[PDB]
Amino acid sequence: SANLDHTKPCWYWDKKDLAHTPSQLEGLDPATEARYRREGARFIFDVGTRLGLHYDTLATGIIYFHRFYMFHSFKQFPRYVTGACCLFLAGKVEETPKKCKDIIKTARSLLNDVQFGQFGDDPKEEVMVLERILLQTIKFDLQVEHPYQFLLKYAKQLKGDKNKIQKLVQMAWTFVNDSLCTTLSLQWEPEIIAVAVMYLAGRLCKFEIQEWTSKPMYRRWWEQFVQDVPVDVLEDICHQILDLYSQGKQQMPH
Repeated sequence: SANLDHTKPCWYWDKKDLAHTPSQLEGLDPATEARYRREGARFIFDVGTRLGLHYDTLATGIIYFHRFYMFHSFKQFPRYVTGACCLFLAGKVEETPKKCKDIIKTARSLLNDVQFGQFGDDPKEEVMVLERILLQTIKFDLQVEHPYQFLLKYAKQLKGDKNKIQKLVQMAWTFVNDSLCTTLSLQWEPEIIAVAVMYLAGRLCKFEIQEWTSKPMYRRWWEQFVQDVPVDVLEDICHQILDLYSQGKQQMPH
């Protein structure tokens, strides 16, 4: 959904297209969709963290969840059951598997009765059934890359005060986690999110990253890592992350 049909294993949409998700087409308010996405993401993060899963596994589950709701509505598919299913699938793909049973017990421990009521009378079965729909929906395209690897690789190429750079990376890593609550992973490649979270940390701390480039350059510092990315794109990404800290966002893109 969002735009055409044929931009599905091109897994990227303009923010504009995000006004046309299945849920919005069915009448759901943009702010409510945004909240359901943040709630589902944080649920996958919390469940996965309780199960001790590696951060790349939590991120893969969240990317599957965001892609799922480009083709189906929150009206039909309760968000926490999708979250559980996406984490279950991601643990298999990333070779850190967990029993469905254990994901369910963990969900029960973190959700109140009304939230856990989404799982119905047979929670394990609801998740196992949904996995088939999930796999078809994400076109069995299971391998995903996240911004964290690129944040580390690019920061390693910065030459300057080790303590300012360390701080930049710690702040930027928090911003990558935060970005997983938004639809940013459906808008830009993970290399561009990594440069944007470094750009955001630099702006917040008044750090001149341009001064840490290993050789002097005419063009914008990030042009050594990604090609033809205008500053306006980095600023858009920044604003969408900072929205999470300004109240509780609920700005579902358009």
